[PDB]
Amino acid sequence: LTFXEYXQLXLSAA
Amino acid sequence: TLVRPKPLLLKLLKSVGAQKDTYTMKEVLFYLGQYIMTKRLYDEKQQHIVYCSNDLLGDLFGVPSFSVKEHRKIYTMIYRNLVVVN
Repeated sequence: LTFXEYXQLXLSAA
Repeated sequence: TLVRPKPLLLKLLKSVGAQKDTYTMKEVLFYLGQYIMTKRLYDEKQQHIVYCSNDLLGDLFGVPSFSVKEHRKIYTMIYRNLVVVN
């Protein structure tokens, strides 16, 4: 995963 | 629910183009994600690793590095730079 994909995972759970 | 970034955090968020003083948590995480991505603070090989020791983010978070896998730690570090709005 790219950083933005890791970022997006976290964000989605918020 | 709304949050009020404290001044160093708000400055970071505004540096990517945000104009508000009040945000949802999801917005704060979105802009902070864009900041990390655009300034290329992440490790090239393991892109969940973030290096912030010579950046504003490091002063704000009080750490030289972290991993996106450290969810609770990231929230702890974020929430110290925010007030939850009644």
